[PDB]
Amino acid sequence: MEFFGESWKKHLSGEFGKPYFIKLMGFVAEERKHYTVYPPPHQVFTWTQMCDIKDVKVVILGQDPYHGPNQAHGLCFSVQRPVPPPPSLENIYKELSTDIEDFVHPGHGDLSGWAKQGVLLLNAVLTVRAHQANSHKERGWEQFTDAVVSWLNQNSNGLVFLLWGSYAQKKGSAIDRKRHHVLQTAHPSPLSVYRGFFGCRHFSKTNELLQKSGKKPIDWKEL
Ligand SMILES: O=C(O)C1=CC(=C(c2ccc(O)c(C(=O)O)c2)c2ccc(O)c(C(=O)O)c2)C=CC1=O
Repeated sequence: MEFFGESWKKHLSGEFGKPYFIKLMGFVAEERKHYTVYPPPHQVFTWTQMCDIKDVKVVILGQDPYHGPNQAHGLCFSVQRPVPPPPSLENIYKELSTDIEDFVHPGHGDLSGWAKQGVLLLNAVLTVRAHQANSHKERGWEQFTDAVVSWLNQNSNGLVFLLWGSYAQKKGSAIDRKRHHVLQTAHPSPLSVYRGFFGCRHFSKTNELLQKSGKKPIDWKEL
């Protein structure tokens, strides 16, 4: 379908004709008739547009999109200019400031620079009704993003999965740990950031894992 990266479409378009996905599309379409639904249709699949599916090297799993105006744009945790970084992303930046040498908080919260380097920023649920968190849960999105995680698990090699919080750790609980790397900690949200996220050093740990497997590390400063 429209706005779906070609290499991603080549491997995942078998989901589109399945009954669960057809029903999911009808629900989202009906929701957009009566409510503002985030992100806009052309940004629901931004995570397929930043790099080829075979160039993915790091996977950060999220839950729900941001539900405020101009926030969500199809990459988890990210916000387009000139929206200020929400609290979870500010804590991510704060951890980077102690984890990565000379990291610079750029002021904005657009994580496209990471996505183009092969950092997949995948929410488990890809739409949300405006101002109503989790409103589109359990409608088909989870099964679809499960298929994405399952494809990467089976087809890629040496990925680093960053699983922050209980929801993400469950979604990635079937990842082959002999084939891929799994780092787990608390969610960077202010509700849980002091429960393990601060000090987790996942970003430097990710690059060491990448380099040891002969892959180019992420420049977390390139934003
Ligand atoms: O701060 C806002 O404005 C805001 C924040 C959230 C999230 C949230 C959840 C999953 C995500 O994937 C993302 C993302 O894509 O960044 C963000 C959130 C905030 C506090 C929490 O505690 C938890 C939690 O515990 O799971 C989650 C959602 C809508 C919002 O409007």
